Amino acid sequence: VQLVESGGGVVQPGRSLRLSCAASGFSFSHYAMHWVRQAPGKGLEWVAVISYDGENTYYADSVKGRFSISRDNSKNTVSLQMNSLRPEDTALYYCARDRIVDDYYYYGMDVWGQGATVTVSSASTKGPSVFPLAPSSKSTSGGTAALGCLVKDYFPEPVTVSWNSGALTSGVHTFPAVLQSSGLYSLSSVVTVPSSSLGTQTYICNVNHKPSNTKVDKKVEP
Amino acid sequence: FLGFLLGVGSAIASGVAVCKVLHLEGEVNKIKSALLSTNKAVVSLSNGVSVLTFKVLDLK
Repeated sequence: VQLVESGGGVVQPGRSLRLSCAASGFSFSHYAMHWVRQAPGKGLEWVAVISYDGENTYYADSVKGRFSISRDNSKNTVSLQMNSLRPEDTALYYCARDRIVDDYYYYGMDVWGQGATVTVSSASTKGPSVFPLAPSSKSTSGGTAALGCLVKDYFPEPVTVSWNSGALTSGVHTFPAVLQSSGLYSLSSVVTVPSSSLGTQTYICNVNHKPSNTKVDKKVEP
Repeated sequence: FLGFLLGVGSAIASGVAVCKVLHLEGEVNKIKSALLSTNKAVVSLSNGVSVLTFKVLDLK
């Protein structure tokens, strides 16, 4: 049982964008398919539904006339075409399976996909620039000194930051992103390590930004 | 003599309906897991109706 969704991204207000969702593991041709969106940090919002035969489509009032739902049972896909997008449409969209099979009355969602993020902001997509927050040379001999990475000027969210490709996890703090005055995001990832370890073990942070296909490895040295 | 005035209907439509819902990918594993414990169990079918299920013979 699996619903894999695709087609997300960033799209300027007023333009169009089509989401697709492929199903595998069940008799897709007999289940009604829902589209349900969720704004960042807010609750769930029902978007649309299409019956098992594809001859009954229902849309929410806030997306009526703009969105259009379609299905293809020969390939087990559901497509949601959204044109004339407002900024309030920025959300994470799930495709979901209807609990009850082979009906014209729709009941609820029991199998949910992972979702596709749709951002409407007029700003473009920019990969992040990674700057090293290098350890101070005053650090005591003991001494528990600290270093890190500054992931600056990226859009949209999110970026994932690891250390030594995951080999370093203890004492790592990756802060939540902040929205800079430029309209782009920025965060910091800091690690506290024994001062006697500097100059002996290589410290590299790995920054990943999927929306821009950006993979950065930043080596931090004193 | 008035046998022609009555309407015609499908006698096994309910059983055929229960069969068509059992052909879905899965739904057999549902019954198998339900009957894993005892020989009788109520199972909620994918069409919503809950039906009683018996394991009348254990050959495996």
